[PDB]
Amino acid sequence: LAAILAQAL
Repeated sequence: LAAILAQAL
């Protein structure tokens, strides 16, 4: 999840 949400930036 961390890496997916990180796609925001």
